[PDB]
Amino acid sequence: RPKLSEEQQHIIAILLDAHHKTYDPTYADFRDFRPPVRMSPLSMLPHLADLVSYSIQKVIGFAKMIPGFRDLTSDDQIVLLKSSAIEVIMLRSNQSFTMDDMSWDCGSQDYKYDVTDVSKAGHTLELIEPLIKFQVGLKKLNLHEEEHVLLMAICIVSPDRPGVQDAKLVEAIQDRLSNTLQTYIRCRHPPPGSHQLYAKMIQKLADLRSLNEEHSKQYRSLSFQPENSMKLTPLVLEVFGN
Amino acid sequence: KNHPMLMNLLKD
Ligand SMILES: CCC(CC)(c1ccc(OC[C@@H](O)CO)cc1)c1ccc(OC[C@H](O)C(C)(C)C)cc1
Repeated sequence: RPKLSEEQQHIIAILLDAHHKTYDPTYADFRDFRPPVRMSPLSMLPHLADLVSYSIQKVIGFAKMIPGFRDLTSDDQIVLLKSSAIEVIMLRSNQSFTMDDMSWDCGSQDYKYDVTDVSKAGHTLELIEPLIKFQVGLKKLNLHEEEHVLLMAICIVSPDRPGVQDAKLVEAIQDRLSNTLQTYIRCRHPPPGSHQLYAKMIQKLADLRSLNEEHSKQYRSLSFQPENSMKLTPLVLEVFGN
Repeated sequence: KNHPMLMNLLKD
């Protein structure tokens, strides 16, 4: 009979507040991004570049708060963030994604984003199709907020990211997180929702590796032309590559 | 050297 210990309730309380401090459900800062343009050879590039950039900053802010992440070397902190960022952004975007019309609704019509907007940032269906698919199936899981923050933290603290030096340290942090999530589903997620829930969550992480790869490929294609690359941000260029 | 901005956002 496994129970949620003091330490695990602590972990969940930390990740919740970490999330609360880094996700603004009023989407108030959006007014500062270069404006959206819907008429267009890549008319959404500057607005979504800015949105991703912002998102990167908030993902870093959440990552810093993960129990044990601070114990990592600054070089592994960097490796974990560079390789996970797009993945965590896809997961956190789920919170604003609506099955109503397969779009991301950030408060208002100007900041409601759909398939044609991502198209206009220079992405093709090779990515968008399995991206909506992902959002749809992650939405259907109906995670408790607790499961959502833990899935994001588990994604960031992955031992097999290329370039990891203290793999064994990354593993003990992540295992302490898996264990908290597994035990959590058991104690707090009632059936039929709880059924295979963990395995389905872990499967969304595998789906993320594939989306990551395809995002990277099209980002490398986008940033071929120094003219597109001009319209990104310094943080995007540093984190996604140059 | 070569991730200044990311490094700075990570700092305590
Ligand atoms: C618009 C949909 C989506 C879905 C993950 C997206 C949706 C919402 C996002 O932020 C919401 C929260 O962070 C705010 O608190 C961030 C991203 C996306 C964006 C940009 C995008 O591509 C942009 C492109 O990669 C480039 C070149 C601009 C970086 C692809 C998908």
